[PDB]
Amino acid sequence: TTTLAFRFQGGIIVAVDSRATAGNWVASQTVKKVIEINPFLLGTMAGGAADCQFWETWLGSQCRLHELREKERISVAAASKILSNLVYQYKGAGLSMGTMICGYTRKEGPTIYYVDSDGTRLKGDIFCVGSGQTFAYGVLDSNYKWDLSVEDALYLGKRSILAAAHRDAYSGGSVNLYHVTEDGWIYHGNHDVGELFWKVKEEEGSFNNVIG
Amino acid sequence: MTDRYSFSLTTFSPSGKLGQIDYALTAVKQGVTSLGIKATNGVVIATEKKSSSPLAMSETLSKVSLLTPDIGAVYSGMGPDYRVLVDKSRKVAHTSYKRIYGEYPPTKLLVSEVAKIMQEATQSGGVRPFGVSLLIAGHDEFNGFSLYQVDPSGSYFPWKATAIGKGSVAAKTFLEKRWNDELELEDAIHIALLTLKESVEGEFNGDTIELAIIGDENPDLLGYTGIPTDKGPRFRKLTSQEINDRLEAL
Amino acid sequence: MDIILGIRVQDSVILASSKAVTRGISVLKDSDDKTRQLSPHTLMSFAGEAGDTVQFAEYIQANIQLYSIREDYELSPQAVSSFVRQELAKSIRSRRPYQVNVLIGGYDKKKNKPELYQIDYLGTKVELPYGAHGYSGFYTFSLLDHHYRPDMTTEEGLDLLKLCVQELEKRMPMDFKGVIVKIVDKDGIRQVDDFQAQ
Amino acid sequence: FRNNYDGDTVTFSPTGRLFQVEYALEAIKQGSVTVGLRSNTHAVLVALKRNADELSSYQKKIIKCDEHMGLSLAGLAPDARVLSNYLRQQCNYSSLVFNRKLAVERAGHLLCDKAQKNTQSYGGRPYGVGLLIIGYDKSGAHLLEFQPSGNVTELYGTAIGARSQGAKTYLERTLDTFIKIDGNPDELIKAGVEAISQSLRDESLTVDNLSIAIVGKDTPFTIYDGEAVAKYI
Amino acid sequence: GYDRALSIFSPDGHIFQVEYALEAVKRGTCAVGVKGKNCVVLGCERRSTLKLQDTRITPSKVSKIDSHVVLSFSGLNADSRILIEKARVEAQSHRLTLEDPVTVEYLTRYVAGVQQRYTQSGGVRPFGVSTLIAGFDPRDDEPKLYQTEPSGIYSSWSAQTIGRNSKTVREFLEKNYDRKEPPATVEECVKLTVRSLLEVVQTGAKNIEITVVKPDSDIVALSSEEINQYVTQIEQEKQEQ
Amino acid sequence: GSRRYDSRTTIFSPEGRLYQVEYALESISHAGTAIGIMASDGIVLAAERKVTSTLLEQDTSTEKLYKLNDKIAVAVAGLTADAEILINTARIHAQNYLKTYNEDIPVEILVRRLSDIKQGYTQHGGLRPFGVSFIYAGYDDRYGYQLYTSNPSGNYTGWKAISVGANTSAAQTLLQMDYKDDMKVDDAIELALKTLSKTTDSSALTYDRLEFATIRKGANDGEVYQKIFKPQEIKDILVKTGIT
Amino acid sequence: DRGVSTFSPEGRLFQVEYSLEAIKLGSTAIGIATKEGVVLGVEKRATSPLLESDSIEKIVEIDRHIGCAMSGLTADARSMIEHARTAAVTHNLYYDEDINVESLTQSVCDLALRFGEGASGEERLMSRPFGVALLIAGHDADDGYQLFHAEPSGTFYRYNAKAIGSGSEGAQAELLNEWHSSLTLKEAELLVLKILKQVMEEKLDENNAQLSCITKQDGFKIYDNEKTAELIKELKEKEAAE
Amino acid sequence: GTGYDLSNSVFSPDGRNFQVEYAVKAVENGTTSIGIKCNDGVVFAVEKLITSKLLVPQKNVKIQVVDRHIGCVYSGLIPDGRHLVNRGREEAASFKKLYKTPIPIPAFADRLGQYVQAHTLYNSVRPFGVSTIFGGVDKNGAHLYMLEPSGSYWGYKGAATGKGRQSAKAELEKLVDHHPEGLSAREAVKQAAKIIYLAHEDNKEKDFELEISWCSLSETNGLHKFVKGDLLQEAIDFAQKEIN
Repeated sequence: TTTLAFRFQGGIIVAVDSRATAGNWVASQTVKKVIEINPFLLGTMAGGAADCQFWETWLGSQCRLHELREKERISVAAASKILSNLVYQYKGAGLSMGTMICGYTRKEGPTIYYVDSDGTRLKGDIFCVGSGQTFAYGVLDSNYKWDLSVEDALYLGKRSILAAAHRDAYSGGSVNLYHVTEDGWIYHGNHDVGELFWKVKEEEGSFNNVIG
Repeated sequence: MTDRYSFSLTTFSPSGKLGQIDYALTAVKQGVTSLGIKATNGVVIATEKKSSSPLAMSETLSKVSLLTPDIGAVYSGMGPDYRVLVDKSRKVAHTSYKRIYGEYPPTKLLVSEVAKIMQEATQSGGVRPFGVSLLIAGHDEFNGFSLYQVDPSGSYFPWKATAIGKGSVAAKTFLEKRWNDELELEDAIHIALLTLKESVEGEFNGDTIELAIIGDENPDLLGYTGIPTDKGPRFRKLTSQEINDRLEAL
Repeated sequence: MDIILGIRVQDSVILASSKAVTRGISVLKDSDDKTRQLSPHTLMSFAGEAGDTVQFAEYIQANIQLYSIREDYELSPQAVSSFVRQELAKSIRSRRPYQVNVLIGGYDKKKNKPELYQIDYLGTKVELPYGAHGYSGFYTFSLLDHHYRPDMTTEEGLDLLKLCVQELEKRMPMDFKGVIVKIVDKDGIRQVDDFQAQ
Repeated sequence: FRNNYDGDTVTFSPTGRLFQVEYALEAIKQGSVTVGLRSNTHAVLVALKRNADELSSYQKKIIKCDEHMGLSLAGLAPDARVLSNYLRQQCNYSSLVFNRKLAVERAGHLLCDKAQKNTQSYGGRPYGVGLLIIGYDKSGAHLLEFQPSGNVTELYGTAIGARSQGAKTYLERTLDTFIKIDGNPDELIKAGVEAISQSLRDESLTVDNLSIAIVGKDTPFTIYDGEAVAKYI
Repeated sequence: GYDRALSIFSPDGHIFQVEYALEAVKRGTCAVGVKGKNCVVLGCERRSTLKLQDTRITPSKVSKIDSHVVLSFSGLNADSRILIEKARVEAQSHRLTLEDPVTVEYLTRYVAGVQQRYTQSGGVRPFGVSTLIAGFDPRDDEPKLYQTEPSGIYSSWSAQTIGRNSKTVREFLEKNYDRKEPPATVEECVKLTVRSLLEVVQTGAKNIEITVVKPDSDIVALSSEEINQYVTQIEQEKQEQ
Repeated sequence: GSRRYDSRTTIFSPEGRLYQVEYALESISHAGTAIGIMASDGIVLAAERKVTSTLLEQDTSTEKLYKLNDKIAVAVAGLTADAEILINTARIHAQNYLKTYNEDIPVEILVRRLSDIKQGYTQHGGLRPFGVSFIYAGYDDRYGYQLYTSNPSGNYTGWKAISVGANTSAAQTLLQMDYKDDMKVDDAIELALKTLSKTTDSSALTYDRLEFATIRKGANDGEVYQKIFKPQEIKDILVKTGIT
Repeated sequence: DRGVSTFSPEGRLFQVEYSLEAIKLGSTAIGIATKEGVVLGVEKRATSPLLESDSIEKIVEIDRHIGCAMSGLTADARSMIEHARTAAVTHNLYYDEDINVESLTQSVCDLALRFGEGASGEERLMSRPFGVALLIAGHDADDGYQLFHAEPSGTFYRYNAKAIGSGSEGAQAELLNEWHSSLTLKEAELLVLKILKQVMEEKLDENNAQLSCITKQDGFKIYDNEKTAELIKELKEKEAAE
Repeated sequence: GTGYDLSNSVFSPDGRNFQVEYAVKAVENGTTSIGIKCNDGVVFAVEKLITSKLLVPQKNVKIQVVDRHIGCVYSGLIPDGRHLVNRGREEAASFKKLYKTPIPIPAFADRLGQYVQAHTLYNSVRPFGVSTIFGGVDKNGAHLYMLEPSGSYWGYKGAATGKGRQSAKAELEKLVDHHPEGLSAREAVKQAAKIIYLAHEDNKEKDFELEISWCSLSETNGLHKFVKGDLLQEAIDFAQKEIN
């Protein structure tokens, strides 16, 4: 799995791959690794399929209760801490999850939180999580600018996951894009690597190694 | 089932009295007289063995009990209550002291433990206060000889000499007259025997009277030899014979 | 491990703590503040096991703040440190112990003297002129054993750290991405935003 | 008298009565009427649903416990929910553990025993509801009458609720007749509606006012309400 | 073990224990709170059944739940502590999980819930206390003032009072407080507060304590003098007529 | 059931008062009077022993003045046994504090804790409250010399001079009459004895009927000292102040 | 004394009946269901001009498709709302769907009789019944718009229109005549505003009364003061019209 | 004073426990049931009042079996009787599980006895409203028992309780005198049917249904079984005949 999320001028970009494995067996090429916590909160998933899906879906339920109780939208910080604190209660039991809680509140503005099953919770502008994180980092790190266009940022994100899907045997399938602005997240499609690779190769001239 | 009595049975009345403690004290007042006199080298506690039938064997019923080898007790009031209180007192002397410090508790602390047990029966849910007043006499290295009284409320006080029960008022007065801070143990035993005679209606001898002392160490009552530091218990109950001998010099 | 250093000079306690947060093969963050302010004049740095680290720090923070509001008073550095030691000492014999090491630097307004306490996850506490947790101590204790003086000014103290940090950047295998330095004195806690080149 | 011995269910009166239980039974009588009767192939429940206002619904009185069992209530609705839920579990347990459908006779025993406990211990209160249980098990059609006292009886037919006495006499009369309505559900139902109406007085059983349930040989316990009972009014 | 139902309904639909809990508040010393345009002030009176106390150590009537929120009360003192402590603990717990201090309405809703719960739990009697909770939500400047009572009910007031003779002082405030133009100053807000207390305290410079709460954890209590000064200027407003 | 025999020790009266607390106080009012006076250089605790006899061993006795800490002591008014229960838990709380913060417990914290325990028997559990009122006399480096008082309700307050037990009204007026902020321990020692001397329900105020204690900071040292006067010492200070 | 879960000679539960008395003393609450949504209105009833009326929350959101109004000892409703909210959210986590309005109501009523000092049936730890009645209004795919009346007796009825609180018997009579199967949402709003005005001791304005509805399209919404104010104006006008 | 009869475990001034006595009233108000001990077994029989033609005949059974060799019948509050049997069944299962051998009658009697006596020890429970007749065949013979709400019980030659306990006992006594050698299982079944028919006069208003069951070493192999069909009718007639 490869997932990234980064803050820039136009908000936040969130991109993930969609492969699932059990050893060398590719169990799925069509899995959703991004849960829309709500109109303004996104959660990325990496690690154990069940652990992520279950606990993040549960996270969503917790955020909804916060809003009914406080008549206010949960903060990215508070939402991420719910998951972090839950996951910490289970520390040592074997939960396996590398997650990213991304949202936009009037109070915090664009915000990203890294939360993993070790109990680590970190706030930052750029994060890549998963077996293919290093591959994404290589592409994302060398082309990042706070001043990218909502168009360019989206592309770098998309391109970064592509890179990872290519080199990491445990990442692949398709790329799912998201753009976060105060009016919420904006889905930006599902790009199958099967076609995205060749398109990017031709139009960009990269992946010069592979023969086409 | 299940004790659903989790509320107090002793509460404050508009006047500020705690009825059950008062009533417990009344039960004590009806009890056979008992007393204690502190001498310069010992303490004496005594009482009447009010046998409830000439067919009963009064020996099989000790009103005077050893708590630790240097501490004894006697009472006035409800006998059964006293009995279980002695069982508890003997045990707390171990659980809360011997097992921690490896030595028996000093008289004041054990008294304090007993008092605590009684105080609780004054506030815990579903119980009535103990219907007894105790007189505990003992000795410990750093406090010497002492004599205490513990009432149903859980309050206790140290005495030079005192009496409880039936004719306590009369006996207390008789003691105030004969007591002084120079009495030897034998003198106190004598004064004790005299005070008790005024409270006894019928037969007055070593079979109708129960008396014990906290005095010198009885190496003969230790049960073993070979350890210099272990000299024997200071608590000794007088035998029927030992009493009679002192009665002829009454 | 992470770099956790502390040095008590004349009128203050300086705490230097590495900024890196590395997990496996990647350095996830390079601006991490491994410190929590327990009270206006008491600062605590920490390093250790991934989750236990912050969870513990914030837990202690919460309790001290609660004490402060209940009593409308600030516990002395010595008192706060004793509380932390006992917490860790309970922890070591529990189901899952907090694997956290800490340095507590505070200015005792009543004694008007800075204090530095070093406490490891076993609940081992010791008061020192200077302390460190982890592998750092191996190269910084002899350094300070050499260049340290009780009457040093806060400025001489910062120079001293810089010297420690340089030794750590030359011989340590890991890239801890610099440190964040904070000063604790009679006027509270302030951060030296300019250490990246002081 | 009575006032000193009706403080709680754990107190016997000088004559051997348990007033708290009797007052519970009283909540039943104040409850809307319902009727039960069976042939040898089916068992039917006919119940008169009561409504608060003309702007309110007519509170359901029949609850299904399992594919082969069900009951009708008269008294405290909540208590019937509790008891029926308990019966749903007992049925459920029987199937899951023994792959056996619960005998209507056993269901009664379980209900009696559950009710009895709330009449011998301090702090509790008797259930304030009557239950009529029908079902088809390995021994045919069955009908049970459950009283909060803990007493459960098997009958050919019966009724509980206000004026229930009407329907009861009627069935005690019609007995030989309906008991033979085998192989014909519509006839047993009609015979039930006729028994229930023998307890009317206020109004007449309308469409959203009548409620019927049936079970038998080749009929899984099913509830009929509204339009579905129109053809019986 | 003990779970007797002490707070129960009576034939007319009242919970006498909760009702009697209010009588405990009626007996407590008066307390008031008026919100200005940029602050909230809390006034409380001091008994005089016995005077020879040590004001330094004697527990004050206004307590800080957190650095931006205060709570005053009328009723049983012993009971107030229990509520104050729980409030303070919840304040910290909230900072620990939400990473943001509590809002005044939140802290109020919490105290009220504890009180409500004690009205329908076995083995316990209701809190013979009513509170006034005031402060400023984090990063907000609009003043907040709320009130709670034994029943567990709570709400916000522009100004309010509880305790003995609170009837009297409420009247004063009702015909002396304009929602149109709330005491636009800390000074004139404190004044309106002492005036209302003088309606019942009957000359008591040492029988009136006041605390002023401004935005961003700015809380301070006035000293005898400072207050005594407001009393002085007030008595003149009267005589000058 | 049992409900029939439950006194309901924790309910409100229609006036919003706590029956048991009110009745416990009534009980306290018949207890030997205890007085506490705070001076610039120390605190004085004096109490009158209720009931005594020629045979009562006064040397080994204590029924009113107890040491909680090395810097805190209390004077008792009420059920001695109830007091001991509370005194012991108070002593433990002081030590937990010390073991935790390696600092002696600040006076108010110890007083508040003890008061909270009492408050508890007031709101839940169905048990009778403790028939006890305490005068706390302690010293700490944050408020120096302090004097507190707590009763069955669980309420506590601070004082310059105060009394508990019998004839408090009389004693308070006498105290509120001759107390002066700049007093001195020796002055307080005298004020205390005089007050008791005028409120006693007994013939004369002899030493055998008293317990005395002072918490001073012996100038020749720098630390705080608690002194629980011995029979002879009380007999002396009794002659000196002119009560012989 | 006498058990909290004791039966009266007439077959009634003393505590539940006395409970109902308390609710009669509560502020009026009215609900009207129409094929266009359900309307819920309540009487604020502040007890002093200094009380900031909008801090009076007697109409609350259970979920986006379920709202609720209360009457009586309103503090008793907090734990009920919490239970209801949790129940709704929990159902959605387990089944990935909205909870039915009837189901949610049945769940809340399940708490109702859980009171006593040791009732042999489970662990009903609650010293007394709730002293508040609720009107739960919502919408679900199976039975469209619904309005329920949940009482401390544990029973809950479904109503086309219902009024609870001080002016209930009066207001209910009104609703009897005015309600018909084809009312529009607007008609219901005005109708609720009208009946509140008759029973309220105070002259109904947009400050001592509050409206709200629940529609399949936008779910549960609480009308802000301005929105209601105009509806109040529109009502005075249509009344003076004849 | 009075009120000694409102709480279950309270001793009245004359040493009685009125609640248990009131429980007895509930028993006497119930149907009549009996037990006849024969030369190698025991017979149980009871009266089943027919409230209406609606009661499905032969269905609402009353006699209850415990384990495989014990029979139990009772008069009074039926639900209480079931409760007591449920207990006896556990009591028996427990015994068999540990000792292997099915529970001896005497042993079983005390199990029921102690459990019933237990319900006269606290005021948080009500005494059982039933008198129970039970018995069976064990390692050494047949045993018949009757247990009162007091928990009291004894071994019986014949026993009866309920509405017509007097007619029954009268009849039983005759049998005891006229058969010192011992009745037989076959004989006892008939004799039983008659005694119920006779004892039914004290309730001659309502029609009834007969129910018999027995446990005979020779007739049932020592296992409890219900008398049905021919053997039942044959006994029903033997009664219907001697009732005229």
